[PDB]
Amino acid sequence: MSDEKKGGETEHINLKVLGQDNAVVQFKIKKHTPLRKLMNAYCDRAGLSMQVVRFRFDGQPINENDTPTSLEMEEGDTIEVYQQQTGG
Repeated sequence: MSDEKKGGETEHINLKVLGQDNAVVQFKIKKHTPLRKLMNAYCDRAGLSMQVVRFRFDGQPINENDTPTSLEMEEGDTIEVYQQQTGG
């Protein structure tokens, strides 16, 4: 309903984001779009710096330019966050 907004957008993939600690969250994005307008958007809406929020995909670094339609796993990301300490 109003407090949730669960009705819109067709061709999308879900991402599962795993914290090193115990925090797990999951996000939604179109396969076409680059990651930056999801990433910095959540960084602002949470209110934090990317310099402490250390992410890795396949145990390796990743960038904003690589669209997931260049990657093609279909869906289901399992990207990790190696956090600083308490904060999320």
